[PDB]
Amino acid sequence: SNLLLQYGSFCTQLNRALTGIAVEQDKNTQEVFAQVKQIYKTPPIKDFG
Amino acid sequence: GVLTESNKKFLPFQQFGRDIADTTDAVRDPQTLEILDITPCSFGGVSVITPGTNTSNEVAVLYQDVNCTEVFVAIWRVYSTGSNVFQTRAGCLIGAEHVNNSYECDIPIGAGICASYQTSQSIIAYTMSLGAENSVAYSNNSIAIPTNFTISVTTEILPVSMTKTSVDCTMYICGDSTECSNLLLQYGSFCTQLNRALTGIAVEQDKNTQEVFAQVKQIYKTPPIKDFGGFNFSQILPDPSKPSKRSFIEDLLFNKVT
Amino acid sequence: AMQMAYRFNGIGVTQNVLYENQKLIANQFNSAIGKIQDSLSSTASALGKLQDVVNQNAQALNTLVKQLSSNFGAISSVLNDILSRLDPPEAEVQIDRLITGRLQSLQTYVTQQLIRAAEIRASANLAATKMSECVLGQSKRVDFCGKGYHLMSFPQSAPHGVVFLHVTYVPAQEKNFTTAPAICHDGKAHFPREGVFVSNGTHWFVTQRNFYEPQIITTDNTFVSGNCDVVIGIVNNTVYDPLQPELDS
Amino acid sequence: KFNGLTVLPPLLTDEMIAQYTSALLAGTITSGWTFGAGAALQIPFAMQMAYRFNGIGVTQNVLYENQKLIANQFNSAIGKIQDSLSSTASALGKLQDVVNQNAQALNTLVKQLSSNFGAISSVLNDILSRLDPPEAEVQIDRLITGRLQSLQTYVTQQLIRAAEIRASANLAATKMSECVLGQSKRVDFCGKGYH
Ligand SMILES: *[C@@H]1O[C@H](CO)[C@@H](O[C@@H]2O[C@H](CO)[C@@H](O)[C@H](O)[C@H]2NC(C)=O)[C@H](O)[C@H]1NC(C)=O
Ligand SMILES: *[C@@H]1O[C@H](CO)[C@@H](O[C@@H]2O[C@H](CO)[C@@H](O)[C@H](O)[C@H]2NC(C)=O)[C@H](O)[C@H]1NC(C)=O
Ligand SMILES: *[C@@H]1O[C@H](CO)[C@@H](O[C@@H]2O[C@H](CO)[C@@H](O)[C@H](O)[C@H]2NC(C)=O)[C@H](O)[C@H]1NC(C)=O
Ligand SMILES: *[C@@H]1O[C@H](CO)[C@@H](O[C@@H]2O[C@H](CO)[C@@H](O)[C@H](O)[C@H]2NC(C)=O)[C@H](O)[C@H]1NC(C)=O
Ligand SMILES: *[C@@H]1O[C@H](CO)[C@@H](O)[C@H](O)[C@H]1NC(C)=O
Ligand SMILES: *[C@@H]1O[C@H](CO)[C@@H](O)[C@H](O)[C@H]1NC(C)=O
Ligand SMILES: *[C@@H]1O[C@H](CO)[C@@H](O)[C@H](O)[C@H]1NC(C)=O
Ligand SMILES: *[C@@H]1O[C@H](CO)[C@@H](O)[C@H](O)[C@H]1NC(C)=O
Ligand SMILES: *[C@@H]1O[C@H](CO)[C@@H](O)[C@H](O)[C@H]1NC(C)=O
Repeated sequence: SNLLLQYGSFCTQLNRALTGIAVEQDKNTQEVFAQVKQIYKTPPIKDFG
Repeated sequence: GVLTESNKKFLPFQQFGRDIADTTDAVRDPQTLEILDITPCSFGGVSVITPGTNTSNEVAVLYQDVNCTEVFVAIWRVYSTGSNVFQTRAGCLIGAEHVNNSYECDIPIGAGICASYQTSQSIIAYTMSLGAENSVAYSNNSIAIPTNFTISVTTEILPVSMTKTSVDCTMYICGDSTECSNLLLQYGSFCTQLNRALTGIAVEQDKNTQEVFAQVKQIYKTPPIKDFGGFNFSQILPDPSKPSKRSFIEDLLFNKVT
Repeated sequence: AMQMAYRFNGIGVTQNVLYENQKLIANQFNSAIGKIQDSLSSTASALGKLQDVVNQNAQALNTLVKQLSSNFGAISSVLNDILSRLDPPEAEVQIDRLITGRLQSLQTYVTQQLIRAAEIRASANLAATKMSECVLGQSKRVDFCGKGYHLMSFPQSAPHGVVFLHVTYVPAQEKNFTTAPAICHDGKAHFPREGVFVSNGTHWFVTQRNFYEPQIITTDNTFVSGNCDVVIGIVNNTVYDPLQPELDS
Repeated sequence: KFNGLTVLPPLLTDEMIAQYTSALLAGTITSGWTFGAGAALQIPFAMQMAYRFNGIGVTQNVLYENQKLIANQFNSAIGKIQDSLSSTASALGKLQDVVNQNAQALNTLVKQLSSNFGAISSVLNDILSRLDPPEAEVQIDRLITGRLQSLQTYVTQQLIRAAEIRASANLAATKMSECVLGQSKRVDFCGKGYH
């Protein structure tokens, strides 16, 4: 543990790289699906012609 | 690990099992023929749920991927191991309270749980509301034509380029040292390759600002007669007060960037 | 005033909307500019995207600079001090540790820059596409130039970035009505040329598809095809002929 | 959680992911495409189709004169998708390769922990007991670079792979904005044929 730390900021940088991916994945599923303002309701009368 | 009794049946010559990724989980006891398993001890990340420090001064920790019994062990504060601990699907939450209501998302937590700061006042952890519901009156004889309109102006913001930067691999690795300069060179063409890679970025940045803006053949001139039929375009056109041709809305955009 | 008229004619709206309401649209657009004036001046959180480019770039350099005070497996972190304290027959071993420890810290930064510079080109080409379509013309791609039917846009500059000012068109107030997809007068369908057939309860009307403006159904309003049994939802009406009173006098 | 390979849960649960897809599908039927721009305005579905033959150079009289043939042709079209998806499992080729490529990344990373990487052993505890700590630091240094370089390789592979998905997430977001909330005139965008 002590010998790893004297290498510097390699450990800190990698944990900041992987959180950039994990934040970005939530943004992807937000843009594709969440484009509707209000949730609509299926009408009970299913006579669609 | 954490030893426990196992229902797995070994073979009468077999000593200890393994897994798909070559990890030991099942160990037979040497004396007694009972079968023991291995479970790694609990661990996870510690997260802090806070509102703005300008607003309040109250926090609530979130121990992740842990059952809510292994808390109070830790190893911060002692007071942050009680006060109506609420179990979530993403971890153990300490310092918040469960609400049966539904509100819009403020702070993401995980698996559809949002924290906020609501009124007296404390930190709550509700389930998000997916907007207000609606229902249209569909029928085979109905139609809806709007009778009045609106004109609105949104705003779309995109980046075009970054700052051009070159780094000298000779000076950075061995800065003015005769022994280091010769020893660096015998490594080969690592230094030469890096200074050719960073040049490709710097050339590309000039090409980016060329394609977005330079699409007009001739520079046009704003006419002096500003009678545009009622529209007021003086806010976006250049203002001759400044020595530059920078407009008014552009002036606010430059000051907001530090 | 006519360049606006060329742009209402691309969203299925006839030319008579603009010049009959030229004063309301002018004040609505002028007030729209003032809303952007206060929104940009008050809060500084609107420029989120351009701020993250500089901060991510500035975080790369400060990581790179602070790596110069690390031993990287050697006994010191100064190039001059290791040469003085230890003999050059064996100082080459120690200074070799300040080669791989510093060369690998540079190739990491370069690889991070090459990946990050591919993001900007993917955003510079998207901005070049908008400046070719949304500025130099009118776009029919839905939800490309703002949420709504599109009219035009204006470009504005920014430090390392561009800022657009889209102008969209959004309907406001809706009304219930009763409709039938065809009209029968002489045992024949009377499909309308452009619009639908509406009725408030007593007299049927034909109107355009995005703004309420009814008209009396005439022979010019419709084209005729087929008899009066195949279509489902047929409703009778009388279609007035403009020729017969005109030929009367 | 075996050796620090934590997996975070997604924010949007799969139960309410289907709630969006039950809303975009329930505004396409009744309101048409009007809810994309302003407010949803109900249209009869027989008239909503009539707005869509009018965008391919086909007059309005085609639909209502043949309303029964098109209705059965569309209903039989859904049934063909029903049997094609249920019979063979090779239709979902694209979504399967995302998980398998991600699974080979971890199993390569885990199996790298049993390699000596230039040292005499591959166990952190065993090297400390057998060799003296004045000289065990040289051996444990070999289990630093041999393991640190095995992590930066995996991270770099993940950053390149994560750029592919955003290039496919932005393409899917474009289709949901044009091909669902409206009608597209881009040739061979929404399937081979007039859309
Ligand atoms: C359509 O909406 C606009 C605003 O959305 C209406 O304009 C307003 O009308 C009221 C009453 O006449 C005035 O008091 C306001 O000052 C108007 N606003 C502006 C910005 O001028 C307009 O009247 C509506 N159309 C109709 C036919 O009622
Ligand atoms: C277009 O809008 C600008 C911004 O409000 C107007 O400039 C101001 O106009 C008011 C009176 O209309 C003056 O009292 C202010 O002093 C003006 N601002 C400045 C900085 O001089 C401008 O007048 C509008 N255009 C027209 C033709 O009226
Ligand atoms: C439907 O709209 C028509 C068109 O305006 C209405 O017809 C006129 O309504 C006004 C209302 O005061 C009367 O003064 C006129 O005499 C009507 N025209 C004729 C030729 O009679 C009609 O009344 C409306 N119907 C409903 C139920 O609203
Ligand atoms: C539309 O008008 C036609 C023409 O009058 C109607 O057809 C008549 O229907 C009645 C009974 O419904 C019969 O007794 C007549 O012999 C029919 N005449 C013809 C020429 O077909 C039709 O019913 C009307 N439809 C509606 C919905 O009002
Ligand atoms: C900080 O809080 C004060 C008091 O509530 C408020 O007036 C001020 O606007 C806040 N600042 C920000 C940046 O929100
Ligand atoms: C947490 O631990 C208690 C006692 O060990 C147990 O009863 C409970 O089921 C655990 N929680 C979960 C979610 O398994
Ligand atoms: C919230 O729900 C729980 C569990 O159903 C119930 O015990 C509690 O009384 C509810 N509280 C309110 C205020 O409805
Ligand atoms: C009128 O329209 C509203 C929505 O615009 C709807 O809720 C209501 O049921 C309609 N009423 C009638 C009588 O059609
Ligand atoms: C419209 O739907 C109602 C609902 O029952 C039905 O009675 C009526 O016959 C339908 N009309 C047409 C023209 O389909």
